[PDB]
Amino acid sequence: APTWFYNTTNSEKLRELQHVLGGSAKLGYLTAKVTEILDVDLETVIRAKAIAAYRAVRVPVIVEHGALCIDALNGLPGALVKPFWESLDTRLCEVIPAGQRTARARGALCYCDGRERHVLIEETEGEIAPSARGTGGFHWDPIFIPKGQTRTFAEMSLDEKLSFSPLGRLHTRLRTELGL
Amino acid sequence: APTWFYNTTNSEKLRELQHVLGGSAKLGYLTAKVTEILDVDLETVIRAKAIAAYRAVRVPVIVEHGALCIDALNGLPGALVKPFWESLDTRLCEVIPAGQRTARARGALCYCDGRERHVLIEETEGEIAPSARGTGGFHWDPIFIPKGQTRTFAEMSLDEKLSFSPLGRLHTRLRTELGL
Amino acid sequence: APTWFYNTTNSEKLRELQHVLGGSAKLGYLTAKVTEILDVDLETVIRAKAIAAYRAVRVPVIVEHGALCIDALNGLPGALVKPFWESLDTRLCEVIPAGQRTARARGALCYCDGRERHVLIEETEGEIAPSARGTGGFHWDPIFIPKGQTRTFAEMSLDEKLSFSPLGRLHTRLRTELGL
Amino acid sequence: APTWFYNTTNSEKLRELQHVLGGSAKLGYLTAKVTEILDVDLETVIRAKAIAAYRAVRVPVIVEHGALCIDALNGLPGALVKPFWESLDTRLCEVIPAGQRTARARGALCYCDGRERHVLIEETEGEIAPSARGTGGFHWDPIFIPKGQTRTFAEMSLDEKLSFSPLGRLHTRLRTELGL
Amino acid sequence: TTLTLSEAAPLLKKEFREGRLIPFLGAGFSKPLKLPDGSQLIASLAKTLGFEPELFDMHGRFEQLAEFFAISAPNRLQRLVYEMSLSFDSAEAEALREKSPMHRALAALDWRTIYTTNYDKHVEGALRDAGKQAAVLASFADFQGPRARDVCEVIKFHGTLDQPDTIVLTESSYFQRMALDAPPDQRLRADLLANSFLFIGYSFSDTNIRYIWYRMNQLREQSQLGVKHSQARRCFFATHGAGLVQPDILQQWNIDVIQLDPTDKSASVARLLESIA
Amino acid sequence: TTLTLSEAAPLLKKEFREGRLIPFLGAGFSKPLKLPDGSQLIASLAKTLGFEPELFDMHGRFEQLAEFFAISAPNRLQRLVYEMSLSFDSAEAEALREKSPMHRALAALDWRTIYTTNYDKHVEGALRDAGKQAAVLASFADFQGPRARDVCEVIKFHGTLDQPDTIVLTESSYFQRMALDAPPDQRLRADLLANSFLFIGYSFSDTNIRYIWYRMNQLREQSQLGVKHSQARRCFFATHGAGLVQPDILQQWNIDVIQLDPTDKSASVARLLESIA
Amino acid sequence: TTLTLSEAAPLLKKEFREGRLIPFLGAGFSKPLKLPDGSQLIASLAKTLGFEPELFDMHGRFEQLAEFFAISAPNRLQRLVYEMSLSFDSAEAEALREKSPMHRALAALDWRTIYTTNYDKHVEGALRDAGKQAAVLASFADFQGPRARDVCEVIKFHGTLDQPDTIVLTESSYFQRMALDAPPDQRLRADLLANSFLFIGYSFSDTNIRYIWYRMNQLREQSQLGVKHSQARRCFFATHGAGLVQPDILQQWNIDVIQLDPTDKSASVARLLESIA
Amino acid sequence: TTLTLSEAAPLLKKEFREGRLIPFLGAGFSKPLKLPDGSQLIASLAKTLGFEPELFDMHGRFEQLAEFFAISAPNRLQRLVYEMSLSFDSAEAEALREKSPMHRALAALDWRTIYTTNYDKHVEGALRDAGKQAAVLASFADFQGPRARDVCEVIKFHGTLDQPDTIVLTESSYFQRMALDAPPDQRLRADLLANSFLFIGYSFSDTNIRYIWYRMNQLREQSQLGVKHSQARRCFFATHGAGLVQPDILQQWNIDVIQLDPTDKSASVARLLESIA
Repeated sequence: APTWFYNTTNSEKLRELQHVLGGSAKLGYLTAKVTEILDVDLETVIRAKAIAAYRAVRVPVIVEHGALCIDALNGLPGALVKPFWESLDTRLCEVIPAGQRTARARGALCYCDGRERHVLIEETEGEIAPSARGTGGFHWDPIFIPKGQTRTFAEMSLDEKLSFSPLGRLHTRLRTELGL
Repeated sequence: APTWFYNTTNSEKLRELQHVLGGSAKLGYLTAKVTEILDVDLETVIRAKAIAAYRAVRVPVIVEHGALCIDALNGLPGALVKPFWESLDTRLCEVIPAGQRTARARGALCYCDGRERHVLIEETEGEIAPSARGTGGFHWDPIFIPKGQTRTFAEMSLDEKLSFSPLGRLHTRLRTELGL
Repeated sequence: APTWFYNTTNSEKLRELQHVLGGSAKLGYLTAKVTEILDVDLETVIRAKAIAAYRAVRVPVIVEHGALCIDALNGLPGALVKPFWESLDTRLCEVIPAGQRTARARGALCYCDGRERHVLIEETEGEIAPSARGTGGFHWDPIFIPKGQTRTFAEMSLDEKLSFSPLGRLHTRLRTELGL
Repeated sequence: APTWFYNTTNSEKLRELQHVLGGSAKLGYLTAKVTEILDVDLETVIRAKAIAAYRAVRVPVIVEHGALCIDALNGLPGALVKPFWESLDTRLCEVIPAGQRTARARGALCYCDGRERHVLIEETEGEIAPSARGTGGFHWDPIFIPKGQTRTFAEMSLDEKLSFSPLGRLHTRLRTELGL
Repeated sequence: TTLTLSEAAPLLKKEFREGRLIPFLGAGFSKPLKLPDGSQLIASLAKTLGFEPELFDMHGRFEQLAEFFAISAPNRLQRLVYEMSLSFDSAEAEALREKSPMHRALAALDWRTIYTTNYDKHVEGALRDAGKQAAVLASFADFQGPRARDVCEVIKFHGTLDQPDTIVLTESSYFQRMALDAPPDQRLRADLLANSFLFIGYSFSDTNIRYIWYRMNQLREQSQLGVKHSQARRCFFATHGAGLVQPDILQQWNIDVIQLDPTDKSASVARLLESIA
Repeated sequence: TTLTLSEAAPLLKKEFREGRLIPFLGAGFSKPLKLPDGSQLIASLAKTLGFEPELFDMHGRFEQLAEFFAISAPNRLQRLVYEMSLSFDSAEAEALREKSPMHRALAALDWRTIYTTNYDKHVEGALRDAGKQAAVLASFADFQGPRARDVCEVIKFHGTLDQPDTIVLTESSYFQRMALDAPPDQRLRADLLANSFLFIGYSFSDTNIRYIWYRMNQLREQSQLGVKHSQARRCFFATHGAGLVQPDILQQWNIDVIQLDPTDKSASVARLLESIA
Repeated sequence: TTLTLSEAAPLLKKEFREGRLIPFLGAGFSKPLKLPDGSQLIASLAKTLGFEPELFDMHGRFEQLAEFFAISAPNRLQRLVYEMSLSFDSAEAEALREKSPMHRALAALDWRTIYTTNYDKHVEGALRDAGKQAAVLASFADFQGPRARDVCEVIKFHGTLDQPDTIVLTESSYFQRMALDAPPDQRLRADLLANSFLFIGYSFSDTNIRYIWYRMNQLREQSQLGVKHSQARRCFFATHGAGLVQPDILQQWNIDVIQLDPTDKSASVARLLESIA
Repeated sequence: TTLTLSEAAPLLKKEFREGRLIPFLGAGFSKPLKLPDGSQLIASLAKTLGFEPELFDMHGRFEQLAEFFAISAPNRLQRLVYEMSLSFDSAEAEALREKSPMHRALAALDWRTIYTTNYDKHVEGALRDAGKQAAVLASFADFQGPRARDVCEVIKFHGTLDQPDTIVLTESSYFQRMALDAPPDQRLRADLLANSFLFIGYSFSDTNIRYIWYRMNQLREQSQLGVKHSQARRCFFATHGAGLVQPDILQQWNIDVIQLDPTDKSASVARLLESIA
């Protein structure tokens, strides 16, 4: 039987998880709908999302949230992934000033067994892109370029992205702390 | 006894209200703390804020919310007044591109007597300012300039602002629909 | 089914009853033990015996009691058949003075259907006997001699006694009032 | 407070008791009406009268009953004082045969404290009288003559009768067993 | 295991001085008023049904014969209540009450609450002969009505004759009251939390007052369920014959039996009420 | 207003063919077994307390004298239950039961549920003499235990002699059972929703079975409170003396009285049970 | 302190083989049938009263809004029951029930008694899809009516839609049922004496089923009052989320919690009912 | 269907002048004293069990979390009661009570009986700040103890902190009190026969005070069962937000809602208590 139950609602995040931790015998998958908490700070959102998920499913649950922090906008989006994506799909390459062009991509996991919470945070930065390039990704992967690369997230393969993305190093750290 | 109870938590919005509708015998004032709903669309926020206020006070209540929509950012802030103000107090004169420089200021009232809701929406646009000028206002009044003026909101007096601002024409419309 | 239930405890009174009213289809027979009421007056005993019998059986009941009234003893036994018989079986031919030698034999029926009582009283007198003569009878039949006879009750046959005894004319009157 | 409560209903028996045991501080007097038990045997009547009195008053009670036993009538009255007195007040001097003329007068007390009963029996005999002589007595005292006397019970004074009667020696025995 | 008059008087003074003594008066308290006793009440009305009076009595107890009389005709039990209101509340019983030493000794004490199980008005009328005010409490409209504060509340536990829908006289109405849901029962549930009771004028073979004695003890022990067991107040029962078994039973129902002198039954209850003062 | 044997038989067949007839058997059903009847049970043990047997009986009813006997000594009521278990459940009463025509006519019918109020084992033993299986249900451990489906459940409403903590014999235990909170009472609350009852072997002056008759009718009318009033099933009471007042009272408690022939009381109940077949 | 599927299956087999397991089915058992859930039942009828549907919901819980809707107009609550009888008992929910793996796994077991708290007919109709006979028991007229012996009795604890006077939907009707005086409550008082219960389809925040869980435990301990305390049978509650506090509370209410797999909620309850076989 | 301050004042004067008005005070009456509210009471003690305070709150309501905390360790619930007795009955809350306008307006009226549901001592201490005497009634030993006659009796409906065995704080203890068998419940059964009630300081979503409101109305209609239906007294509930559905529900529970001014909540209750004078 599974012990920890990963909760997600985005189907593309689910495919990238099961590419890595799909062979783990003790990780189940749930798709319970929870009300998304809106705030700029990632540490605050992921810590409050785990309570809203545990109230929905009441099993030991793992949640996840992503963030993009642009240095030419002083944070912004941050952990407000929902209201910018509903209006500015990939137009952030244009509403940014063309001068500074530097941002940070952040991800966070949180696993709550009903008593305690534990937050894992990983961070990656290179720059932002002038034009949306690439197809395979989710929410801002066509317009993000890490350091030392000319190729975006969505222009890379699935094994190339997880060597660079924040969510690729979180899933490795999630294995060695819960067994899995 | 008062019949309608205006609810607010910002003390500067309270002073501008009581400058206009302070002599009304049938308008009370409450300061109940409600959880702010975050969304870009103003019609959606003000319509959901009236339920959260009626659950708090359970008297016929009036709420209010403001919005700034920038044409060089495709909406944005919109009705997300809280998470941009917590990080970008008046820096929106700088993170905007210097090219287009055109925005719209919107306000909305909603009064709910427990059965029905009614939403009043007024809108004003001129441009955005290069530099924060003026002291007397709230949340973006130093950096907003209406059409036909060189003087911002916060550079104007209280009687000059209410002849131009959205919230000045809403309070006139609120009088003639509720009596007050 | 029987409607009226004759109650008795003396087996010789039962044989004389069933000799007469034995072919009646609507007379049952009970042998419930009731506490005998002691008094000299026959009307008082038989009227109180029917309540004590109806409390025992709670069906429409018929009771019966006998009495001997001696003119040389001013009543006496009367309806005190029990305490004289327990001590003076047939010695009343000797404790009587030999002068007057005159007595009356009385019998009484009472039938109570739970609402009303009805008492039937028949009376026979001739004299008392000097010596106990005869075998077939009950309680004082060897020492009682009716008028116009030299032969006692117990010296007579069963059909001869019922033509003379009080209890022989009561059973004829009991038939024509209850149908039977 | 009294401990033992003498129960009586005959007012002349009460006067003869209080002539003897009237100065006793621990004897009370009750006049509760109990249903008189009829039987020839004195031991049986007085032993059953104490239960009927204890059910009426539920205090430690003393009862009393008298008996006259005539040798020319084989007992009779015995303890049937009530049904002979209701019909043969003093006529027993005449319904007796004039030959034998010998009888016994008996009395009995019984005191029951709720657990146990104790019966005291005293007996006196002389003869029966030809004619009712005397006034002061109760129930058969004018027609009873003890041995060695020509003077009846009712012809004697109250102090003369209690030296001879059964009830005079019972009240002396009742004192020394209950204290009184 | 039975008190006398003299060793129950300092125990009844202490409960009365602190205002925690309630008389619970029965049918033997109304015995000097020379009222009918049911042996000639419905046995007299049995001739309307068509019985002989000694034979109607044969078919059951008085509460059972009254149930038969109520189901016989429509508006038939009200014939009996109007006959009881003329026999029990008559002017001859008024004049005996004004000379009665028990009703004077009861009314000379400032009571807060009197319970009674008999339907006549001679406990309230006793207080009004002494110049005191009483409030009769039988129905819901009586509890709701206004009173003063000092007034003794006379609670009619089985009803009043001038409100015939409150009378407990049918066997079914005795069985209905064993649930303790009537307004005099709801008042009794709160009074047993705080008070001692003085029962006067009952028999040991009553079997309705024995159920109340059981059920008051059960509600008093159910009261101190979660808390530790504390020693409660003692109830009392004045009798003229106690006997040898029934005082030991009532001890487990928080009732001490007072043996009164049976030579004059009305004088001995009068000496008990005069020693409370 | 009283049925005979012949006009109660088609009414008891219809309730039995659809499995909705329950016998509720009293102490008069155990009368042919020649058992002691309490006039010589505790009157014999009264010499241990120190009374005379005619004088111990004077101080109250049998349930009241048993309450006194239980509060006298520690482990004293168990002396009476062990004496009742040797007198009622004796081998002489076993042999009379095997020849008894009522116990054969009861056991020849396939019953689902039998209630009885008497403590002896002669209703279960009657079914086992006919080769049938019975389940005795007195305590909570008996209801919890396993049974089969076809087995007749014999419910001991006042307890069994081999489980002495279930006996209802003290007056306080009779008063405690009027709340209807015991496990045989909770089973009765559900059986009265669906079934007819045949009461055999009671008197009209029992006053415990009259409360149950009142309280079953009240729970049956409380059952159809919110819904419209529908005509319920009829309960029955077989008697050898009905009288003239008590059949009219039990009509308002949903009970029809069957008049049986009093000339042979055991044969007439046997003819009633043989006409149900 | 929480069972899995595999270690609750030999414990539910033992209660079922001896015929002492009763399912007590809630609203989550009717979740695969795609029925309305009260968020659009009376919020749709709120436009008749004149509200907006998001604003009528603001003024209280669903049982409180239904009480307001019942006191608004005469014959107004029957508008809701006829609308529920067309939405819950519709032909689309009939066809989903015939393909539902829980309703097939429930009906493949020979049950004696099924309790359910939901008003739709999909527990009886599940047994009739498997070719078995069921008896619906909601009112007093249903308990009185004739049945067979082998037929599973489906007890509708909160009423049926085709008998609208049995529905427990107003807050006052929920408060009235806490006395446990209704005919499904009187049947439950006798079934808890003998049986284990399997609760399926409830939340821990229901607060009506938590009162029943408290009150069943209290009636089970009141049952073994005078007798010695014997170990009773265990009740069960199957959940897809147990948590960390609520399983420890239900342990003192004689309830063991079974944790089922939350990935497919309808399949996991189907595997629980198929392991009882 | 909702009273104002000015048209409820002549209706509350009339009930007070005849001594028939009883305040029933809730937790919102203790709001100006700045006491903890359970969001930081057992969430602070949750670190002893080992939880995070935002995560212990996730697993149920406060009465359910207190039941878990009571079954965790032996003598563990007494840790919470001693912590509540130092936070609620603290010297800072004493000094706020002496300046509070509600506690002065309550104590300036000569009350006979005050009910309260909160555990702190600030209703008795309010009367003693005004120089008046109060009697705290929580347990059976308090009802039995001696008092004077003029003294206002403060009834602690859910217990006192200095008698921790009277506290109603566990969910099971809330469920146990719905039978209304506690000593404050038996007193309430008699007070509802005669009095009007003024409820101050409750929410419409409390669900314990809504049961009491239902159950008081049911006991008031059960009271006038056999007699004709007479118009009873009216109870009152003062609120700062009434709304649009909940005032119409409480009308069928004999409760009129008084709308107070929500701008200053403590001043408006003070103006209501000052208009009773």
